[PDB]
Amino acid sequence: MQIFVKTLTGKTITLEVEPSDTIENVKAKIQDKEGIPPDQQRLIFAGKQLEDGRTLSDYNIQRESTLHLVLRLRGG
Amino acid sequence: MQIFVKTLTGKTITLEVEPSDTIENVKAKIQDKEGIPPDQQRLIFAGKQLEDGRTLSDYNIQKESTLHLVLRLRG
Amino acid sequence: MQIFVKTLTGKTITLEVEPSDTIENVKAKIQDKEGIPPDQQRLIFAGKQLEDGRTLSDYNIQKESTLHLVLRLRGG
Amino acid sequence: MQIFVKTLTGKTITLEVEPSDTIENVKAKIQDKEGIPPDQQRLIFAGRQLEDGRTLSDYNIQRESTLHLVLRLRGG
Repeated sequence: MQIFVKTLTGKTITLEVEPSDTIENVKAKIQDKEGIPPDQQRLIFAGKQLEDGRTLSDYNIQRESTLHLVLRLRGG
Repeated sequence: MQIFVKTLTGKTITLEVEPSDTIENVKAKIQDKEGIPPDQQRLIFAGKQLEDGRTLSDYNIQKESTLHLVLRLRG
Repeated sequence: MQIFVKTLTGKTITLEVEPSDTIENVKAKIQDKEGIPPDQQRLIFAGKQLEDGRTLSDYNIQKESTLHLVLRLRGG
Repeated sequence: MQIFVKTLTGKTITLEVEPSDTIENVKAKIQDKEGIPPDQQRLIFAGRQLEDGRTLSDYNIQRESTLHLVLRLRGG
């Protein structure tokens, strides 16, 4: 299924995922499509920060759902 | 001065701040107004999570600027 | 009816409602007021969570009653 | 160390625990001291529901800290 990942600055990317995928996995896909290290990533759904161990099913994330990406890097 | 803190769900609140206010000071004011504990908060500007010991001016956040608030039940 | 929905952290949210208003409706008004997604909230009264579907009248909730709000983390 | 668990109805209960005790471990202690099944307990600290797999030290709950307990309403 397709889902959208957006930053608060406007960048939007699409990703083929499964309801069984973990947030960690999603982060890895974001790394392949955008080169952003998972460590500097923070996925958000419904204003809540997401934890890596859970799956998209757990958060009730359906197809074409939009996930928000925020970067986290020391100093900037 | 005043700045706005918005959630990704529609809510928006205004805060009276000073360029010299740190991010943690802003979290404390959000707590005073919304009751959200500062450790559960994560403030965002220019697409990135801000750091506690930094001031608003360090990030060039000015009057009427907009910060976004996301929650993190750190656990 | 003006009731009060209070978080355990000191925040009070007043709301106009009616005896026939069901639980999900109260959550809807809560969203409009504070933006918190309805599925994200757990309403409390008489020390216990209020189930989806019953109205305020089914719990004898009346004018100026106080309901506590807490967020369920698993999906909110 | 001691910590206090309080219900919204005013029931206060003292528990003996260790910082490394999991929320689930704490619920077992509540059941043995009060008879409430863990599946029906919802523990809270600073307005947020605690995860069963995490420990008290994870939420930095220390000696004499106070938690909240709301019951799982199956039918009322």
